[PDB]
Amino acid sequence: QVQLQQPGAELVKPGASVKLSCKASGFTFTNYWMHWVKQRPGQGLEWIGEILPSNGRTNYNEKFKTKATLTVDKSSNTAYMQLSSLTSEDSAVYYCARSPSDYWGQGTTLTVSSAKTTAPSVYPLAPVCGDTTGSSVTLGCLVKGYFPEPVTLTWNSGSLSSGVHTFPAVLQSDLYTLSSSVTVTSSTWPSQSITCNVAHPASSTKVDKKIEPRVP
Amino acid sequence: DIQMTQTPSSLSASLGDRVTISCRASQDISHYLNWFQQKPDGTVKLLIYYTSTLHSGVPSRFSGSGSGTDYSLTISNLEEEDIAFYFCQQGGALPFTFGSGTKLAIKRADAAPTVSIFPPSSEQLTSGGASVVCFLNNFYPKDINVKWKIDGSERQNGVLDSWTDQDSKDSTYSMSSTLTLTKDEYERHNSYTCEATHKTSTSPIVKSFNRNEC
Amino acid sequence: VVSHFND
Repeated sequence: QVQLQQPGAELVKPGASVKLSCKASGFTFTNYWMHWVKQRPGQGLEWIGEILPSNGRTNYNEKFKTKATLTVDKSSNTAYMQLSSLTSEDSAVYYCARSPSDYWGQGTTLTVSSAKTTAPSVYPLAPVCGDTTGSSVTLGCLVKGYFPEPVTLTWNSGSLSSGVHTFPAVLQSDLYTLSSSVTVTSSTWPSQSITCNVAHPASSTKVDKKIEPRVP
Repeated sequence: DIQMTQTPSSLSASLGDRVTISCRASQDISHYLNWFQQKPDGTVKLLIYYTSTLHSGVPSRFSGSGSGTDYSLTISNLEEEDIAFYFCQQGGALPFTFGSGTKLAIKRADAAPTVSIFPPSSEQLTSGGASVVCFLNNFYPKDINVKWKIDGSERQNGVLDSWTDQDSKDSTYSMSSTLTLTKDEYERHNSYTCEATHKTSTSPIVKSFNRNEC
Repeated sequence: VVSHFND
C-alpha cells in the first residue's frame, strides 16, 4: 500500500545535473513532509532536507543548500530532488521518505563518473600448477578493469553454484574489479571441467575462461 | 546540529537472544527518537518512533525506551529476519540527524580462514600487469587481516580488498585480497606471500609461491 | 504521536 517509487540507478557525468524522482502511491502526499537522505558506504547517513507539498515550505540541511533543490508536482503526486554540479562526492544511494507514519523509497543509486564503457579482462585463478594439497581445491576468476557495473559471473553455466564466493566489485581508479572463487573436491578437478562465465552487458561481452593447470 | 552516538557499531547474537542497541544525543531531543532497519537489498523501514511507538506491522518483540538524551531499542528474542542494519534518527530538531548504525549479525563458532594464493596468469602478464590473489574464505569472526609480502618485505601499495557479507548458510565471512603489480616489477622479485591474521590462531596462516614452482 | 517535532 503506502509506497514511494524511485528509479533504481542512474549514471551521470561530473558537472551535469540530475533530477531524482519519488512518486508516492497509496496516499496523497499533500500534508506529509517529503524528506531526502543520502547514503554513501563509508560516511553514515545524511539528511538532505524535506519539502511540504501543500505550500512548498522547505527545511534544508545547510550543507546541501545549492547542491540540492527539492520540488513537488501535485498532479502526479511526485517529489523531486535536483542535484547540480555533480562530483564524485555525490555518488551514493539517495532515498526519499514521508513523515509522519514514515515510509521510505527503495533508494536510487547515483554514480557520477566520466569513465567510459570498458570491457573487462578475465584472468584464470588456479593453484600454481598442480594443486596446493588437499581433499578439496579452490579455483577462481579475476575480472579486472570494467565499466560500468555490472558483470554477471557464473560457474559452469550456473551448474556450479555452491562453494562459490563472488566478491563485491571495487572501484580502483575509475574502473571496476571483481573476483570469484569456487571450491571443489580435489578428485573432481581437473578431471571435470570448470569454466567461469563472465558477461558484461554494457560492452556486450561474454567470456568463458576454462580453469586448467599451467606453471607460473 | 545534534550529534547521535549509536552503540555498538556491530553486534553478533544467536536466534532467540535479547538484543539492545543504544543511541545517545548531544542535546535533549524531547522523546523524538526514531529507529530504522535496513536490509541488504537497501529496503528501509521505520520500526519505532517517538522513542517507543511501534509502526504499523512491526512485531511485538521490538520495543524502545529512553528520554532526554538516552535511548534504546530492544529485540526480546531475535529472529533471522531481524538480522539487519539499524540506525536511529533524532527528530527533535532541524536539521534531523542519524546515529552511525549497528550491523547486527549471527553468532557462530570461530572458524579459521581457508587461505588460497594464486599466481598471475600469462593473459595478464602479456598485457603488462601481474595480479596475485588470495582468498581468505569462510572465517568467523569478521575481523581479519591480510599482509602481502614480496621477497619477505611488506607491501602496502596496490592491494585491493573486498569482503563478502555474512553467509546465509554457515554464518561465515569471506574476503578477497589482490596485489597488483606491473609485469616488470613482478619479474624483479621471486617470492610472493599472503599472511592471514585472524583470532583463530596465534600465528598467521601464510600462503606463498615463487616465480617458479611445480 | 509523530516521528518529528514539526510533523
